[PDB]
Amino acid sequence: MKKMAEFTFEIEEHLLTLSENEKGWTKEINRVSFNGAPAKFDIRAWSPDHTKMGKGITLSNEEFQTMVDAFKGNLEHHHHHH
Amino acid sequence: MKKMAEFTFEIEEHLLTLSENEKGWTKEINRVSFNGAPAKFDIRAWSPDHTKMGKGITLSNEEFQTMVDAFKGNLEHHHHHH
Repeated sequence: MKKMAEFTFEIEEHLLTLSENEKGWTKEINRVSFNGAPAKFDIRAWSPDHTKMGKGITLSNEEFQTMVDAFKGNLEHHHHHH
Repeated sequence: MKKMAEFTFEIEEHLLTLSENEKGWTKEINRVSFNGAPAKFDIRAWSPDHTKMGKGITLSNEEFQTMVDAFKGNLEHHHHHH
């Protein structure tokens, strides 16, 4: 019992543009809203004007923050962090 | 000759588990070694028994390094600044 049960996705906020790979395969990080304003962090490769599809994965804020803190102290080791 | 149609995948480095969703849907980030030497970053969701499609997106070293720098410099702001 819902009025028109269909999902609408749109790019809410542009976070990071990683790189465009292969042939028209753009891969970036932004927040996509699905019906309303539940814009979560979506890390996905987007298909070109022709065919194929990206293996992009969606993360919630909790999950997203988790990886960020880890990599914050781990991968970026060029600054002062023991 | 060797039948080069078998890309041997082995996870030599488990970065961190993000969250375990529902009950069997584990979502984490790890490095998968394809053939052996090329072990790059992969963000994949794993399913319970039988296992089903959980997306799973592979990122290259450069693209991964990119996001870590940016996310290290931000995002960590508490969702109640104003």
